[PDB]
Amino acid sequence: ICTGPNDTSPGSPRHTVPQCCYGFCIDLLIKLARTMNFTYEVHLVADGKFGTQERVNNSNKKEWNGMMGELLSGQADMIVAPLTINNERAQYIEFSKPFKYQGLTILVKKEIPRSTLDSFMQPFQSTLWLLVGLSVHVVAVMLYLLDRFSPFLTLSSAMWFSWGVLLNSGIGEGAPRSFSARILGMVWAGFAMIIVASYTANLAAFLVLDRPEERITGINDPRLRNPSDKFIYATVKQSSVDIYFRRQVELSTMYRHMEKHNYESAAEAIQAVRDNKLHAFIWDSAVLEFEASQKCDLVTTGELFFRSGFGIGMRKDSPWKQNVSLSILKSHENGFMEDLDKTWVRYQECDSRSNAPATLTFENMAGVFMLVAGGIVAGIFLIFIEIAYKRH
Amino acid sequence: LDRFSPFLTLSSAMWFSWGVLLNSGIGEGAPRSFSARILGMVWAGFAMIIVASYTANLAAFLVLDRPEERITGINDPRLRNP
Amino acid sequence: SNGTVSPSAFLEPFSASVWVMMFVMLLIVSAIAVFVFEYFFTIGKAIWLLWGLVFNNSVPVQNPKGTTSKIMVSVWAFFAVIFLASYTANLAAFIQEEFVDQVTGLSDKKFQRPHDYSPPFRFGTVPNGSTERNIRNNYPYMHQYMTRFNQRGVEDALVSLKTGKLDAFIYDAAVLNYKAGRDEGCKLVTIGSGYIFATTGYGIALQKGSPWKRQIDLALLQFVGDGEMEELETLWLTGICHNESSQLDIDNMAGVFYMLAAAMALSLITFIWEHLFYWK
Amino acid sequence: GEMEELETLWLTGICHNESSQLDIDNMAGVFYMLAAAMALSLIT
Ligand SMILES: CC(C)CCC[C@@H](C)[C@H]1CC[C@H]2[C@@H]3CC=C4C[C@@H](OC(=O)CCC(=O)O)CC[C@]4(C)[C@H]3CC[C@]12C
Ligand SMILES: CC(C)CCC[C@@H](C)[C@H]1CC[C@H]2[C@@H]3CC=C4C[C@@H](OC(=O)CCC(=O)O)CC[C@]4(C)[C@H]3CC[C@]12C
Ligand SMILES: CC(C)CCC[C@@H](C)[C@H]1CC[C@H]2[C@@H]3CC=C4C[C@@H](OC(=O)CCC(=O)O)CC[C@]4(C)[C@H]3CC[C@]12C
Ligand SMILES: CC(C)CCC[C@@H](C)[C@H]1CC[C@H]2[C@@H]3CC=C4C[C@@H](OC(=O)CCC(=O)O)CC[C@]4(C)[C@H]3CC[C@]12C
Ligand SMILES: CC(C)CCC[C@@H](C)[C@H]1CC[C@H]2[C@@H]3CC=C4C[C@@H](OC(=O)CCC(=O)O)CC[C@]4(C)[C@H]3CC[C@]12C
Ligand SMILES: CC(C)CCC[C@@H](C)[C@H]1CC[C@H]2[C@@H]3CC=C4C[C@@H](OC(=O)CCC(=O)O)CC[C@]4(C)[C@H]3CC[C@]12C
Ligand SMILES: Cc1nc2nc(C3CC3)nn2c(O)c1NS(=O)(=O)c1ccc(C2CCCCC2)cc1
Ligand SMILES: *[C@@H]1O[C@H](CO)[C@@H](O[C@@H]2O[C@H](CO)[C@@H](O)[C@H](O)[C@H]2NC(C)=O)[C@H](O)[C@H]1NC(C)=O
Ligand SMILES: *[C@@H]1O[C@H](CO)[C@@H](O[C@@H]2O[C@H](CO)[C@@H](O)[C@H](O)[C@H]2NC(C)=O)[C@H](O)[C@H]1NC(C)=O
Ligand SMILES: *[C@@H]1O[C@H](CO)[C@@H](O)[C@H](O)[C@H]1NC(C)=O
Ligand SMILES: *[C@@H]1O[C@H](CO)[C@@H](O)[C@H](O)[C@H]1NC(C)=O
Ligand SMILES: *[C@@H]1O[C@H](CO)[C@@H](O)[C@H](O)[C@H]1NC(C)=O
Ligand SMILES: *[C@@H]1O[C@H](CO)[C@@H](O)[C@H](O)[C@H]1NC(C)=O
Ligand SMILES: CCCCCCCCCCCC
Ligand SMILES: CCCCCCCCCCCC
Ligand SMILES: N[C@@H](CCC(=O)O)C(=O)O
Ligand SMILES: CCCCCCC
Ligand SMILES: CCCCCC
Repeated sequence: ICTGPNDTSPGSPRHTVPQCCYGFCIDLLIKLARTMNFTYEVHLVADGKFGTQERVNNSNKKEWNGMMGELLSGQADMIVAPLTINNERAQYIEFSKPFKYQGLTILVKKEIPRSTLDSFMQPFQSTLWLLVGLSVHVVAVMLYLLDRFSPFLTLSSAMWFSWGVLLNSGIGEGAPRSFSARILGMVWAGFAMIIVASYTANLAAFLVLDRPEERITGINDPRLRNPSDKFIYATVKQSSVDIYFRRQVELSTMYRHMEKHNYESAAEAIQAVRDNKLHAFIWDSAVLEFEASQKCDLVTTGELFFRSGFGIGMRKDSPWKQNVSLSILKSHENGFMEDLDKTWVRYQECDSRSNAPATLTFENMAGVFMLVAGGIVAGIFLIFIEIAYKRH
Repeated sequence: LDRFSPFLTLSSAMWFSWGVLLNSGIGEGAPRSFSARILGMVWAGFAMIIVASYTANLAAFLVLDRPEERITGINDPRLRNP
Repeated sequence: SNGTVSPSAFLEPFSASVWVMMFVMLLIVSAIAVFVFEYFFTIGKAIWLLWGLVFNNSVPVQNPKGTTSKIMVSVWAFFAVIFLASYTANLAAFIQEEFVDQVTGLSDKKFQRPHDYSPPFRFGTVPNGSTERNIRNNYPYMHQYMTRFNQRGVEDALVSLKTGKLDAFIYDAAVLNYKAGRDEGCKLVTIGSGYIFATTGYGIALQKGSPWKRQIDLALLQFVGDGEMEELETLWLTGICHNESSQLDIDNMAGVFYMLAAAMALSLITFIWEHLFYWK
Repeated sequence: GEMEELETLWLTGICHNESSQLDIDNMAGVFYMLAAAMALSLIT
């Protein structure tokens, strides 16, 4: 039972409603209370910020807030939460040995490919389709023009020969009789073969319109290095990653963008990334990897950087520091942290992690089936056209 | 299957199988009985798969590649670790 | 490992729904349409023609006579060329050698109970380390079996793995990762694509109550926060295999022969069935 | 080697070290072959 603020949105009366907390850190806290018998009383931090040393508008004073402030001001006694171990926080409080090793990484929206109906006509430009359609018929008529006026093939036979040779169907088993028609038809067969091969060589590529435009090569990629209006990338405001970006004097060019767009909590940032409001979210490897595993339409693309670990921070002079560190190390050595990872992090419903070429799906090639259906519904009329032609 | 049908000689069946494996059309005359009209067409699918698998990487085996020759500056593993 | 290829490797290029809708629904519907067109030559012949056109191998067929039937056969041939292009375009990558790890992890039955295996499993670790103490504390039986196949050093264990005298080597994760990276040809690899069990870290030991502890901790945290640790990892820990066309055998593509065998069985079964139907 | 790292930190680019339709000009050769076939057929 953990008593926390009711409304996450700022500017609202934050009533301390008792909710209930469960998960990795709560299980670890219960284990810690068991191994060294002390009683705990969990309460959520007042403001959603993790905690950074900020300059209050009252000048000449830096203040710790968030969980860091709640621990330093005596309101708390131990920060059992994914608190990143960094130099800035370590000067004022002492962290235990890390209970989870992770690092910063980039979460983005995995683009679901869209299958256009003209995907199979896409490899050839429409003028090429028109030209090949005209070519089929001019060759077809010229076959019988050459064959009929030959001193040494009807309309239907010539047309069927040309079309079947183009499509490789064998519908028309009528070969030309005149010599010139022989050379013409065989070179037409060769041209049809080359056209078909050139179409085939890119049909698969044009069937799935996927490109690595959104793929991010860590933080060294230009799209992160060079800010732009469209590429809106962010983190959680007032957290460890913000401290890391501010401290990096070389990466301050990134920081100018970070302060423009930031989010109150991790959930809001991942929701914004999901709803395509955001282009990239910089956050811990554990949280982002779990979100990618469960919320299946987002992908963690960034190369791992700033490797650190979550630590159970306490006060500067806390009697439990040695014992809590020893307990964390003991849990690591046997199969306890592995159990927590298995029951809280390792499980997943889908990952879509496969470097093999994408498997063709029903929604991917619906155009082919609709084209066949259109052939059905055109032939159903062509039957009546044929009987009408027979009437005359 | 066709000879002992309730209702295709050896040479014709041989030619059917050979021309189906490698598409040349020498095999003339589809199998008569239903018992062979399923096996023959599955064999056609098998032949297509075999031919496609052989074709897919024929050019790679026709001209050998150069994996080791492609040195990449001083970042080469065969340069970095002698 | 030498690797393995699944028997279905030749079947994934299309999803199961796509396969079943093309070769059951769409094809039979198109065959019925072809007959309706031609009538206005048995239905088996129409199905045979469509199936032969699906993969045109010059298999004998009986072409229809109606013009509308010929048009429908033409559009089916276009669908067939689409199918062949899509199937053969990525078949080579799909029929590829897939390397499967010998063991899932340290808790696998091969380690925990190596005796219930016809070939014994040979795994060992160097003594007098943290890994040996951890294994002794967690799995006394596994450690007792492991002491027989002990090792002298990291290089001794590596050459034992290379020759074949040893199957698995349990050791520090960072040293093993470095060895795998610097290995040539990449015959050695850590299971789980970087699986780590105890997940501790390297520390700088100090006497109890040493005055240097706090300053060293702050300095190390400043180093890791300034990106210098990444530079050092790139300079030292990075390796060769980290940054990373073959002949086809019976095991490589046995699935196609499995399909052929299933067809042989089905053909014999339907022969017996037709004999029974004719007799009765 | 400091100059190399400076030039890869500042002077490095994007287009450095970096699915197209086929129009009639790409298929010019095959159509020219077909035209030559038509001409040869007429002269024969
Ligand atoms: C849908 C887009 C891609 C254009 C496709 C055009 C074809 C569907 C049409 C156009 C012209 C049609 C041809 C024009 C006229 C001829 C002659 C025509 O002669 C007859 O009617 C008698 C046939 C017989 O009984 O032997 C037969 C169809 C046919 C080959 C047609 C076949 C179908 C054609 C090629
Ligand atoms: C190049 C490698 C792949 C080996 C090639 C084998 C061919 C040279 C042999 C093997 C089988 C032979 C065929 C097997 C049997 C047939 C039937 C056979 O019909 C007969 O009149 C003789 C037997 C009978 O009485 O039925 C005629 C040859 C022929 C086509 C054979 C032709 C030559 C074949 C194909
Ligand atoms: C009676 C005439 C119309 C022939 C009907 C064709 C079907 C009998 C064949 C053709 C394709 C076959 C399918 C092709 C591939 C799929 C996927 C396949 O799922 C997998 O990808 C592999 C799963 C595994 O690893 O076991 C399962 C069979 C199945 C449905 C097949 C089921 C039987 C199919 C439909
Ligand atoms: C003519 C029609 C009625 C039959 C069409 C053949 C296929 C639909 C059947 C025949 C054989 C079947 C295969 C035979 C056995 C294999 C292995 C079988 O076991 C595995 O691959 C699991 C993983 C592993 O063992 O490594 C999975 C199905 C599968 C691919 C089958 C998939 C479907 C197959 C190809
Ligand atoms: C009537 C049916 C039930 C059995 C006979 C079917 C046949 C069509 C044979 C011919 C070759 C046989 C294949 C040849 C040998 C292989 C290897 C065989 O064992 C291995 O995979 C290990 C590697 C190796 O044998 O070299 C597995 C079956 C299989 C696919 C066979 C499957 C059945 C095949 C296809
Ligand atoms: C046009 C006359 C000579 C009839 C004899 C040949 C014909 C079969 C046509 C059909 C298509 C014609 C081609 C279609 C259009 C191209 C573009 C065009 O190439 C250019 O240099 C101009 C730029 C452009 O329009 O793309 C002229 C040639 C060529 C290959 C044409 C060449 C003559 C083609 C092959
Ligand atoms: C812009 C666009 N957006 C789309 N969204 C979708 C989806 C998923 C539902 N399809 N789609 C498109 O197809 C287009 N392009 S189109 O309108 O110029 C167009 C229409 C129809 C055809 C033929 C294809 C062969 C069968 C008969 C219809 C070809 C081109
Ligand atoms: C931290 O753990 C140590 C070791 O369990 C505790 O020290 C023991 O305390 C009990 C009770 O006072 C004594 O009987 C033992 O003799 C102590 N052993 C050692 C090694 O000193 C210590 O009390 C724990 N402290 C906290 C913060 O709970
Ligand atoms: C691990 O430690 C043991 C000692 O605990 C080492 O055993 C010694 O080995 C040397 C050389 O063989 C002998 O001279 C000593 O008499 C041994 N002492 C004992 C008590 O056994 C062993 O060599 C060490 N192994 C490794 C690989 O470090
Ligand atoms: C407090 O929480 C309840 C849900 O338990 C919510 O309905 C209510 O609007 C909240 N009140 C505030 C602080 O607005
Ligand atoms: C904790 O355990 C000790 C025994 O080790 C016991 O005497 C004591 O009553 C327990 N309660 C607390 C919180 O001290
Ligand atoms: C300064 O901070 C206090 C406390 O948050 C706030 O009430 C006040 O409005 C702030 N004034 C300015 C000028 O921002
Ligand atoms: C395949 O694995 C066996 C051990 O099961 C090994 O003896 C053999 O050398 C391997 N094949 C190759 C490619 O060396
Ligand atoms: C007697 C038939 C002669 C036909 C000659 C056709 C030449 C086609 C050339 C295609 C080159 C790719
Ligand atoms: C006359 C009925 C013919 C049915 C042909 C079925 C062929 C199935 C082959 C499956 C290959 C994947
Ligand atoms: N890092 C290990 C190396 C020895 C081992 O893994 O057994 C240690 O100091 O204990
Ligand atoms: C408009 C005619 C299209 C023919 C396509 C042949 C592959
Ligand atoms: C009869 C011509 C059919 C063409 C389908 C694209």
